[PDB]
Amino acid sequence: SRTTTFSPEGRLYQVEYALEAINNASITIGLITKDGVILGADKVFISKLIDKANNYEKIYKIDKHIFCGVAGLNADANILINQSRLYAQRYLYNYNEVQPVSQLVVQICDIKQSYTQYGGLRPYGVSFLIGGYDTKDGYQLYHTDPSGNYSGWFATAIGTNNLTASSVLKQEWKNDMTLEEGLLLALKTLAKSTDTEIPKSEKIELAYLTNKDGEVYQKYLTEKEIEELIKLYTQKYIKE
Amino acid sequence: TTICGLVCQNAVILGADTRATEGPIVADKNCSKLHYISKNIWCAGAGVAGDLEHTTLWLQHNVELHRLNTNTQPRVSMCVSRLTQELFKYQGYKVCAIVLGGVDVNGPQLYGIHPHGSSCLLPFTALGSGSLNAMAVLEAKYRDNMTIEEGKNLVCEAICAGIFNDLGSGGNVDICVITKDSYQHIRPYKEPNMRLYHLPHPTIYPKGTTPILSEKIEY
Amino acid sequence: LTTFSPTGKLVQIEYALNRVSSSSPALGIRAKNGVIIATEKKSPNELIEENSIFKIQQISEHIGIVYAGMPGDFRVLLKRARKEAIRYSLQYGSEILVKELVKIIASIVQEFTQTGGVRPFGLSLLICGVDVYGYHLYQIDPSGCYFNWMATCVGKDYQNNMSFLEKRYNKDIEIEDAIHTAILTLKESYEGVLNEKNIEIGVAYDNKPFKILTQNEIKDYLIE
Amino acid sequence: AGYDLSVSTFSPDGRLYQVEYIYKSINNNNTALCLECKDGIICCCINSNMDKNKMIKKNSYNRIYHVNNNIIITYSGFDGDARNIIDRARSEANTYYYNFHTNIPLHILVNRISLYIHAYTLYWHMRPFAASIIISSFNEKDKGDIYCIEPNGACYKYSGIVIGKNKEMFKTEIEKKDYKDINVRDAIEDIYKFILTSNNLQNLVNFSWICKESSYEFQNIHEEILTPALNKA
Amino acid sequence: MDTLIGLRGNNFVVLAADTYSINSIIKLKNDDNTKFYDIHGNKCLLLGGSIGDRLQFGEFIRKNVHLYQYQNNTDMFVKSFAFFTRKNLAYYLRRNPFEVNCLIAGYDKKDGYQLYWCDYLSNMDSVNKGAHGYGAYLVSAILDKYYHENLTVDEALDIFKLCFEELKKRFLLTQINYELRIMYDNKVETQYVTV
Amino acid sequence: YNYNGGCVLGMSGSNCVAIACDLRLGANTFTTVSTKFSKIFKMNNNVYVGLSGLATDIQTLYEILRYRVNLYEVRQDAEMDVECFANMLSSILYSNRFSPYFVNPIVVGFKLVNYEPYLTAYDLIGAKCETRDFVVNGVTSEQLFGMCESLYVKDQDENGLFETISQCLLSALDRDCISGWGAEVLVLTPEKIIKKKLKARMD
Amino acid sequence: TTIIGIIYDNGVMLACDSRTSSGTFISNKCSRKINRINENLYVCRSGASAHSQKIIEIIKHYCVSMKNENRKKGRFHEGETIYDETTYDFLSCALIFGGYDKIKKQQLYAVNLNGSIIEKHDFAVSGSGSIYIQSYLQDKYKKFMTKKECFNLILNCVKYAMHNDNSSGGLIRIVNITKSFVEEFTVVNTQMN
Amino acid sequence: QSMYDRHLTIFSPDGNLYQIEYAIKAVKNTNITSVGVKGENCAVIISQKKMATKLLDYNNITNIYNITDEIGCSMVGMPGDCLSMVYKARSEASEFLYSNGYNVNAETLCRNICDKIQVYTQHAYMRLHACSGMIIGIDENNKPELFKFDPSGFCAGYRACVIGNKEQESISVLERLLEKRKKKIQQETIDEDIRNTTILAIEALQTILAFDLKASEIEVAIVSTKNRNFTQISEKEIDNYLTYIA
Amino acid sequence: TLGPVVTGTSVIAIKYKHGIMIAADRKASYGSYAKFQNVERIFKINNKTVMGFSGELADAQYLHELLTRKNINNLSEKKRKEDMYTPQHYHSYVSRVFYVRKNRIDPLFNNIIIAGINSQKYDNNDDNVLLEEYKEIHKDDLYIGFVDMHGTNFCDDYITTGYARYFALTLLRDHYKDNMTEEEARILINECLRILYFRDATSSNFIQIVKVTSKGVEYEEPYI
Repeated sequence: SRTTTFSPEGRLYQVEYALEAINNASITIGLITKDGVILGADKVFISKLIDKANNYEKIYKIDKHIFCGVAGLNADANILINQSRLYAQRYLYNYNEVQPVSQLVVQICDIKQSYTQYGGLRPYGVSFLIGGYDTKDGYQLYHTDPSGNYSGWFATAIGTNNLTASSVLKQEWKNDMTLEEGLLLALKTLAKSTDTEIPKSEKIELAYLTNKDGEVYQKYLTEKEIEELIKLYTQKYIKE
Repeated sequence: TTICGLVCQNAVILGADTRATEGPIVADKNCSKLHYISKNIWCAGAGVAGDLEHTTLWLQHNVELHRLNTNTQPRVSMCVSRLTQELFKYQGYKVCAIVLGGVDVNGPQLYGIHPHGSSCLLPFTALGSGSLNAMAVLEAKYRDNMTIEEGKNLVCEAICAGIFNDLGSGGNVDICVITKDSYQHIRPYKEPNMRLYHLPHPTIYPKGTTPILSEKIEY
Repeated sequence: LTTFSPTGKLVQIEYALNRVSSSSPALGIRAKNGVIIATEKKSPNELIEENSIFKIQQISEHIGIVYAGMPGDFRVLLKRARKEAIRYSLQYGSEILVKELVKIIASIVQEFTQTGGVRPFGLSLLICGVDVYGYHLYQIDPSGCYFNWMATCVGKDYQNNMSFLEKRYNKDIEIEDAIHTAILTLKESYEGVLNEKNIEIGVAYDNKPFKILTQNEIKDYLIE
Repeated sequence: AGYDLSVSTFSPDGRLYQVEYIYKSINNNNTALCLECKDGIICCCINSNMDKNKMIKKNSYNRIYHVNNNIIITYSGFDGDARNIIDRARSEANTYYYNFHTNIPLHILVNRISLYIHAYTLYWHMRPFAASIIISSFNEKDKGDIYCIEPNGACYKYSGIVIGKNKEMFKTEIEKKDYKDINVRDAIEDIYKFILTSNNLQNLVNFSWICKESSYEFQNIHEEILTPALNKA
Repeated sequence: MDTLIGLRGNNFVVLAADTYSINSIIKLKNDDNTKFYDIHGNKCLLLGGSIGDRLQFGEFIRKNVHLYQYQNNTDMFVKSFAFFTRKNLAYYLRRNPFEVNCLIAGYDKKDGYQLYWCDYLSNMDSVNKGAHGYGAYLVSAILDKYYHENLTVDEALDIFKLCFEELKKRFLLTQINYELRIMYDNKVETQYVTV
Repeated sequence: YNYNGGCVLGMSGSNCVAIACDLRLGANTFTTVSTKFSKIFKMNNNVYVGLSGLATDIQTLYEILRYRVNLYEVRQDAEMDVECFANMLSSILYSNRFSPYFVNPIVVGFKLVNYEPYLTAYDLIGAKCETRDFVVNGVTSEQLFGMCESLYVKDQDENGLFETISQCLLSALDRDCISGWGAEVLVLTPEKIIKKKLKARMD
Repeated sequence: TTIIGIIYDNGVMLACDSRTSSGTFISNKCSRKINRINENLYVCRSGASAHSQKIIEIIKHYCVSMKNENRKKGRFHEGETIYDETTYDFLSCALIFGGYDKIKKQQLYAVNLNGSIIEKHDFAVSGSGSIYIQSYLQDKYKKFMTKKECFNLILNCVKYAMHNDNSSGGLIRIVNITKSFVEEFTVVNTQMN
Repeated sequence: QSMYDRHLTIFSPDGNLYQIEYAIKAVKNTNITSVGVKGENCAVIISQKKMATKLLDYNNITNIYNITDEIGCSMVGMPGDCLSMVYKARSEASEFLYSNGYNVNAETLCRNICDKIQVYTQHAYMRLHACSGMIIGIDENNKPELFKFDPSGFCAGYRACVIGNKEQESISVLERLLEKRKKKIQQETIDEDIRNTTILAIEALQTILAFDLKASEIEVAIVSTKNRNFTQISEKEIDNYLTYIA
Repeated sequence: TLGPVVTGTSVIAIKYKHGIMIAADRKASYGSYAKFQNVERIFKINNKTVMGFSGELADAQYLHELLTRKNINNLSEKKRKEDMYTPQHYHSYVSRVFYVRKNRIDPLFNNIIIAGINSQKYDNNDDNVLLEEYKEIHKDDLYIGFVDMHGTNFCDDYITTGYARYFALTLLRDHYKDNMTEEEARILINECLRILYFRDATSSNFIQIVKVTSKGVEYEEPYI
């Protein structure tokens, strides 16, 4: 029935289907390094007639130091990004400083929680890996769900084939990870999740923060990841 | 800020001076008071220059939206019938003396709107501070059904009479013809007599007593 | 009230996508010096004047739109499209960017899915136009998402209609050469072989304002 | 398959059900009648509800209402729902009197009452009205005109019309005599003869005539003119 | 009125205020009043103005910061705290008067000890000294004579003794009692002294 | 109002523009409470706004203008040109028509491979005074117009422009009383910016 | 800015000057003090020309939205003017309403600052220059007249109201109203001597 | 079975709005037709004057309603829905004057009506308006304009169109009647469009309705130039045009 | 409103045995001069009660229309002759209209006098809205009320509003008798308004005398 009604088991229905609706969406990888947080993506290819060179709809920008990698309904994702950009700017307008991500996910999971509680509207079939840098506790990487129960992490692989890709980060991840070593680490889990051995490079997109006291937050071009893809060939950080 | 307006045999010629002010000083020697409502209709207003910005741009896009809704070119009596609906509610808030008019299905009209809300058709008018000086030479040399060249020199003399005989005026004089084909944004009589040329002094480069140089090379 | 489903997909959205899969075919192809769009105008008789019923409307002096669904909805979304091309033009004196415009219409379509007691839009848009960052040709989905296409079709039987574009398209095609590859994707694609001034074609016309090609103008290209 | 539930549901045949049932609702209630005459517009209203109460006052249950001195209104159907339309009728006259300082004409009131009844049909939550309204008047220069408003708008000008539980019966009795040029004082005796055909000798039929050159304003039943009823011929 | 003397050192911030509670133009309701609004996150807000408006704004900004200090386990940054209360003053200006004057002081590891001045209007700015009320016209100058860099925290108490004593001699209303809110090394003592 | 004075002057060289502003924020009219209140802000890497007037709106309009720019800035990968930004200030001030926003902003920055000067003035209501030459607004606009009239060459060098704007501000600030000490000039080239703080008269 | 309304034996006439002075200056010379409403009634207003154009706009909107409510060829006359009074629930402006009617033959009656109770009027006159000819009209006006008698009467009336007034118009306008609705805008230009 | 046509804002699996589809059948079930045709500098609407399926005054029942003095229109379908649509048009066309000064255009009136119609479609506020009509009227360009709107949103516009229960048996006849004047003689325009278009309009109605078409059961209206009034042609002229078939 | 721009003169209401006598001139002065000299002020509000004015005539329509409307609403529910709105009801209602305006600042300057017959022992159970011998009343069935612009309300045996309060009432407080004849009442007002012709600057002739008897509401027009 509607989202307002419960179930005899204690769970819900609309928020339970949304948790499964994101399982049929492309994967995204999160990863905290010793230099800055990095993200992964999977451009689902409906055809070869997309631009494939200027845009990508799996990783967006929230602020100059906060960025998320969305995974789920691409249509409903644009609303929360248009809603998180306001909270990331209304905090600046009210406190003259950057907003900590710990105070951003709370501000954004409440907008999801408010939908699965009243109004009689459908929930948000979206879940994303939102990370950033802050002066209070350094780099961080949070993860929201359609219910709102956010939680901090070090590496997450939501989308399709989560349990397999998350297991890769259980062993291959290390506490100390450089920026270049972290990219190669996140490159293999992004490729083996799609049951392939090498990315076609006209696929997956990556992003990285690495605050150099100014939070550069550079994204990646189709030519910049070629050098990263070539480094995977020689040094294979295999499935295992 | 003398703005003259008249109607020729087939088009309407507007004209004004490019010199705003603050009361005791000159704001700038070049500030085109004319505007662009559409292709076949132009505008020029006097009074406070601040309120004229959100009355021209507001009318430019609202006419453009109505132009895209239908297929024909907009008509001059529609826009004037829209400012009064907003100017009445801002009777002591919005103050402007606007003169506009162009070619349409009817003849080349030229409406003159008052700040309180009054507006009526006029074949020739002058609005601004030195508007009296502009209307003075206008009423003595205004024939009916004049050519474009016959109206070009008239509006040039109408503004030039409002240039010397008035303090709140000056600078160059720009005019515009609003014929059905296209428009013109010409700036004739840009007073090149040059009674006296300046002498700018490029100061030498010793230093300027600077205690801190926090130079940055951001790309 | 268009709720979810146990399979994890909106059922009203999937039903809305079937409506655009059974309407007149719309087709847009970008080029290196402009973007072109086309639509098979199914003329039922000679009573309907062509200058009234159209499938190519304007948003500004540089933005073109194409419809592909419910004809009754061909105006309400247009009114809010032109309104957004004015609200951006009032504050910002320059022209409205296509990416800034398509993200607002996609947000308008989105709000007609989550709101209770409403019906999703029964159409697919094709926004195209000259931009300061090159050319663009976007496609809006009734679900609310948008794609940054290069050459696509959204009308009836597009699974095989796009096949002409997957094999007869190059990255560097001029706008005049792309017209015949678009007409071929309409005449040689399915029925409607009597293409004699029954196709509306809009072009960006190499950075000039949006031009709706007339019937006799298309006749010069309809001879091949 | 049960499509006549709400009012906003259209039947697959094309008809609008849930509003056609109201005609079957007014067909079981008491009837009303009116007709054109060369001297005025005589009205009529039979209250065939004698077999159950028999305790009401003789001249209490009146179903003749007037918005002002020259326009009469009757009901046929749910008497409770018709009170709301009279409230919207008198308020329509008073609103028209404030804005125009004159009596509201007939062809502009009927078009405003029919809009009010039709407006409640379009809603998905408000139930439609269940009362057919007869609106008539009699001009001094022009002759009279009777407008009949049934549920789901349809304002129609008539010359004599009956609505109630015997609309297919009294309609045949009016077409016999040309009432357009007779009188009012004789038609009132003819009206009482019709009721006896189709059910007792009771004074449960209260009715007034708008014009008998009695300043051309809505009068009452005038009991003295009603008591010499030709109860046999 | 009342004086609100504030001085920012390099490793400490001191705040001074009058402990008088002027009711009308004649009587003093109470000596040793409460003008400070201590915050848990090493921030000491100090208001100045009419006792009525000086109270509500002191509490509307104290609980609104303690709420923020609990909605996140962190403490509010001093740079953010000063610009926050400035926004509330600008917000409470087009509707209500709020004739108050404040001195915002705090401490944070990201920028050291800070101090922020304000006005009846929103005139927030980071300074090193400064005062308020009518007493500012006699104490904003003495601070410039004894403001050498690298001041020890014990030096400022001697500056105020060289400043309060001047207020006792050349001011219209000779304020005798004074309250000091020293903020040396994450400790906020209160060395309130007279004369 | 004549309260908490200040001035902002923008110059336009050959391919590099420059701005300058005082720093003496005054409590009352004839008072000095701070000498470190810059009146120029980095709205973008190619847009620099200079505010002048009451401090209750200099900080408020800067927070609003940053919130409106930073929100619009992330909706496109590229930056914000001055053309679309200068028209925004005329809209924010007009939206706040019968509002007390007492500011006289100055918008400078490159118009854009190429680079143009693009200086612009405004009023308290929002009249976009376009000027391809020098620009000024503040409480000391009277002593700056004539000052920047007989000392302004059309096209100047990067370092030569700084000397012109230096004497243009140090002569006007010494002539006015409320716009006190401090002059954080800001010369900027397409690849380098220069933030110099002159040594004005501390009186 | 005088306005004179004289009734006929069958129809009615209106008269007005065209000056609309704006602070001892003529900014809209040869304007229209009189205004059209329909084929059977006109409205000539004076006084404050600020809110004058709005009331003429609202009346024109409420007349078209009312004439189509009856049928295609029937307005009403008294109904429209009392609606103009209700629009004064301020905007200081004196108005004159006159025209032919389907019920009565002709009708002309003023609307003062706030109350339109001047029905069955015969020589309604208002404006600034109306104070100078209130007695001249009371003498030369008989009960019943002809078309040329009233035309020659109001010609001198507007002339005398302009010969001694700073708000004297330029070309005067005279509007007729009859059963057939002649309505010829007879414009006269001669002035007093 | 319980198919997907209960509400109005719920799509079907194939993607068809059945509440709209049933509303069009309501117009086809009222068995009232009307013909509209635009020729050179003129356009006419032919009614039928029939009760939407004794003592009824036939001068009152009609299917022609003037929205303004320049723009007239016809109405068909349910009598309740067609009356409210005129009031939602008269209050809109007159609103255009108060909000824009100029008189409303014929093409803008139909598009503004369809905007309000589309709003009731996406929202489940009210029931659809089971009606249709032919908006007629000349514009400022001195050209006649005709526009037809279905219960859904439509601003088609035709040079000759039929509305009513017989739209599936008239396009084959109106095309021939239009061809009987376009590719035929077409000599000149002597401002005798009434004797040229209305005569070639009433003839179209007689080819649709097999009756004798009594003059006291038909009323037309012209909005041609030199008239500009949406005048209902008198009874004597209607009976005079009926004899021109011989 | 603000300021009595179009004032009025004063009326005089006196009761006697056959009925209520009221009188008023037709001068409607525009402040300093007689603009309108043929206006009516004695307004008929029922078949048994009437009401007069003074003060601004323009602020009387907002009270006349708000009163004649109530009469038609009451007439539409006349199920008995006793359901007619008695003068006690109209006078108390008018006072409520002035009291709610007094709570605001706009008072609608008027000094309304309401007079009528407060009984139902004389058959009038038939109303002729759009158009023999007299009787004797017990002086308690005749209601004459006064209403000030401040909302002051009461009822007495002889009321005089406006400027004649200082002239008419003085001559009428000692010359008034009980059960005056018809010729006695009209000769009392005729000799009374004569005093109001040489002293009041805003007054004239055309005394529209209106009598309310047990048979109707008559009208007369002398000229003194």
